[PDB]
Amino acid sequence: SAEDKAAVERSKMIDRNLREDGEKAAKEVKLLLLGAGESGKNTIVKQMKIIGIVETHFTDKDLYFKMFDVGAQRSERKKWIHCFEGVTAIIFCVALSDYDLVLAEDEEMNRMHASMKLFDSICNNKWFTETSIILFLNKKDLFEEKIKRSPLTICYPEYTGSNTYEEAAAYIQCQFEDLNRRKDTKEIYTHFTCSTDTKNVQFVFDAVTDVIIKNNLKECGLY
Amino acid sequence: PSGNYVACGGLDNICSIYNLKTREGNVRVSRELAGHTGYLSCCRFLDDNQIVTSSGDTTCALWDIETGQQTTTFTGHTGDVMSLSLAPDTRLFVSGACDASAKLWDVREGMCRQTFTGHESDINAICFFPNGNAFATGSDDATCRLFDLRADQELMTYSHDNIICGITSVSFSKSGRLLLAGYDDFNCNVWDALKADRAGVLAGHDNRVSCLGVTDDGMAVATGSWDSFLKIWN
Amino acid sequence: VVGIAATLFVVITFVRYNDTPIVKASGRELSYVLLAGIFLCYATTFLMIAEPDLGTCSLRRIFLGLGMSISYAALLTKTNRIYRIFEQGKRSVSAPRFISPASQLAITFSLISLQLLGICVWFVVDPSHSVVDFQDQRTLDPRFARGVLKCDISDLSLICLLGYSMLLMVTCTVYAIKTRGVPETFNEAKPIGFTMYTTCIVWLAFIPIFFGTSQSADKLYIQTTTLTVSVSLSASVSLGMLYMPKVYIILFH
Amino acid sequence: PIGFTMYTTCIVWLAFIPIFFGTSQSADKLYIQTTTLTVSVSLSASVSLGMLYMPKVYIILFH
Repeated sequence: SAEDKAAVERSKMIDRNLREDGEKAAKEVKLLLLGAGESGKNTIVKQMKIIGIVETHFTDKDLYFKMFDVGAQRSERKKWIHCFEGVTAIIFCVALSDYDLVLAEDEEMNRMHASMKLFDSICNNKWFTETSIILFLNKKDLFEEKIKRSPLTICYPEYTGSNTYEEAAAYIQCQFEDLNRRKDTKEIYTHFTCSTDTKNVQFVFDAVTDVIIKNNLKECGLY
Repeated sequence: PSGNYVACGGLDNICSIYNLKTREGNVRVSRELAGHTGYLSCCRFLDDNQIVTSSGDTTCALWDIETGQQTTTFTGHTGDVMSLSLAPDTRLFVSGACDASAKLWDVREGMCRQTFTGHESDINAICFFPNGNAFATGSDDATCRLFDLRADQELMTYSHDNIICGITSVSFSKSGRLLLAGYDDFNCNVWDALKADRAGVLAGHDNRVSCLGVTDDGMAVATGSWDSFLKIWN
Repeated sequence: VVGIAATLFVVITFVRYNDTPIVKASGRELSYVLLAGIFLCYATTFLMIAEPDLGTCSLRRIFLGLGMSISYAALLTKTNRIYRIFEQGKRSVSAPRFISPASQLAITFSLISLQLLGICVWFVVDPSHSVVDFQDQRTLDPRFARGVLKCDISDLSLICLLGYSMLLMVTCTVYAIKTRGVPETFNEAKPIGFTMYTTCIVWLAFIPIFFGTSQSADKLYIQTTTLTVSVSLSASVSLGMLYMPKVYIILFH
Repeated sequence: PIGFTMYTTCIVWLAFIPIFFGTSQSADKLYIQTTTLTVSVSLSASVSLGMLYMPKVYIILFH
């Protein structure tokens, strides 16, 4: 019939539109931001803006992409990661003001233990293993101030290191790979993100160009 | 049911309602549903005016497009709910959260009438019997059971020894004689009513099945997996 | 025979020591087909040292052409993938466009099919009959009492090798100038370029002596053996520049 | 780059011995001899800039 004949052309047009949309979305890297409670969730998105999930967009050197902030969500991790299966890059914004606060009334331990537990649950996961988790270090000035005023080994009796700015900023990286079991197909990237200058974004944006190729080589199978 | 309205979920608490039959336009929006704190899991249309949503903060309340606000609120589960199930008579709906229990909820008064427990682990999806005397429930404990509303207990249990995974979705037949339950082994299993025998064995799924749909006539059953393959079985 | 021993040794090392990431960085099937092409270029002289046997002339010409084409195509697709992966990662997230090893084997077989179509057209336009006795270059005045036993497939094979070598040494060197935009550990830009330059200079130094031998009298035996030596040394230097980092990291471990 | 171009020049001059040793008993000897000598010196003068000034041209083309 005429309707059944025009349905073929309508299907062809809608499939062409869907393919165009998929090709446009296949060139946008999907970043998944998460962190602890009020761990610099708003100060990081207010940096590249001038130059309940949250949707943000910003283009750099002719590379447009979308970024998803988890926002405020009090739910379990068994049914929340199923929607986020296949994310290429998970940016964790660890807090540097959680090891000094006292133990919470509801939590069995302080906020730093909850942070490391969330990191362990988001890293030692059986669903996504080929993906990658990057770490962003925010609020470094106040962290250095509070670590020069108050010591850091008083709460961490595991080591006997000194109390400086470089040693403290360098020891927090090696303490994250000991909890990971699979290392041949998983990696963790850590970068320094200052809060005083805006020219640091391009210091980590190219870092994305380091990880994406990885999953691109995931299509190669030569690794 | 009338094919006039359609609504999608979302993790950002944006339950945008859409319609098909529109003048000078294909698909447009008129009202915006908002006010939820937890993530939306599933949505069911009670009728052409009143709809019900399943959020991730133990608020499986009913909503309306005209007023844009919820009418009644359902609460009483210790954990958040992730599945819903309507009834053919359009009078009540059963809801089961991750507390390994399912509760019935009335649309008129809006409160739990009966609680059923007995699952070893949390559940994923629930289905209702076409007649309305009982309802089946699948969980991750590799077990199936149908709680009776009059007997206030389950009739039979569907155990499994060689199955370590769970059930992601459960559904009935046209009248409720045949049982359908999708497992995590990239397939589905068809169970009997009382014999508890795997009469039908499914296969062909490249990825994990998410949810399956059975028509009202019970002729064919469509299944939905993560491999973007909507295969219909008959 | 030294090249056969070396290729057998490197194949044994590849099939025995494959868990290390350095050998896995390069294409497994790619390295296998390149080793097969080098082995074919080696066995060319083994199967050519016999009588002309015009059918054997056709077999030898097809064999050397296929070996040269498959080696050049393997190197070309390697460098093209290394150059294209950077642009694919910079402008897209996951854009598989003939990148899978199956697709690499498919495009290599497509290039081999193109070479076979070319040589089939050449055989259709030129039957390449058995020409063993050459009395035009043999002078009977000084009573030489010698008979030539060289085949008559030299000119066409020479010109086709020259053209294909020019085209491939152009395209591959352009790909090599293209690739060194991002640094990585599997950056085969300088050794590949050096191998291409060595092959080009070998051909450019082989053409004058080849023409002089063809112009000389009673020199039908020298051109074929010097062409064999040139092709064999080109294959040998290619295998050496390919396996030098492999044996280096093997010794380092 | 100096070591690289010197290695290439060494390979070139190593390839110049067989071409002169193999050519014998030919009436076209001196022509091809002077031709190969001229092309050899020309390519040796060319690769001294093609393999040393290419990065120079590149860093010029940057800015």
